[PDB]
Amino acid sequence: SKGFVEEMRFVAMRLHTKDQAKEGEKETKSIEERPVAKWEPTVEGYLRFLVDSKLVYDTLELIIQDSNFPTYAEFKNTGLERAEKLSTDLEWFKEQGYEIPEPTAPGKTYSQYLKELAEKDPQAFICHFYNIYFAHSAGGRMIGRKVAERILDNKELEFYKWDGELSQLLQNVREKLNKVAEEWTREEKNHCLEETEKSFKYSGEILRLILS
Ligand code: HEM
Repeated sequence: SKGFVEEMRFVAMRLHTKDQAKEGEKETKSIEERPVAKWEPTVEGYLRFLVDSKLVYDTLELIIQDSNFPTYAEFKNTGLERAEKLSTDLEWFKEQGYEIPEPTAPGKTYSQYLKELAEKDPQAFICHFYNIYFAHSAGGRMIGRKVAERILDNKELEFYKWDGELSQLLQNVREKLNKVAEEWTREEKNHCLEETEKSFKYSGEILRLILS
């Protein structure tokens, strides 16, 4: 009742583990659901995660920049875009001497699924849009810090930097999400919310690469 973004957040928080957040109701079943403080990332797995994340963000950001669909065009130039930052960070790993892997199935499958939804199901597409970006600025930063401390000697990658002030950029996007949702039917809103589990499933398989 605080606007549709609060409904999306309520549904998403319920899908965390208690090992992740106060409101979480999921059991800790997989290795990527362990408390971040207990994670043991490797640079090799982290690179696979960054490459597979880059494909997903490339897909999201290209869909939005090239679209004339007013729902999608509302989210051009949010300040949250990550594709170029990830390119810079993949460049930094190359100069440190690491070889950059090719995108694997978790990134390819998610990127492919997002294109299909962008063409056919805007309500579902928006749900993934919200969960991918707003996860990254929430638990994603906790993961990035833990990875930086343990294996990167506190390098702060561009992936975890924003050109404006993060909290205002997020609230601007929240307002735009509420704006597009007010032109949806209640069922369409409901379809968006029911999509959240799929977003955790696809994102969860990418996060797992950090630990593989
Ligand atoms: C290791 C994995 C994860 C951890 C440790 C984590 C942790 C957190 C934490 C601590 C918060 C903030 C809770 C609060 O301040 O009340 C949060 C918010 C959130 N998380 Fe996660 N999370 C993880 C994975 C995910 C995934 C896979 C998704 C979705 C694909 C997701 C979606 C969200 C969303 C949408 C929010 C709301 C952020 C906002 O309101 O701006 N999280 N998460």
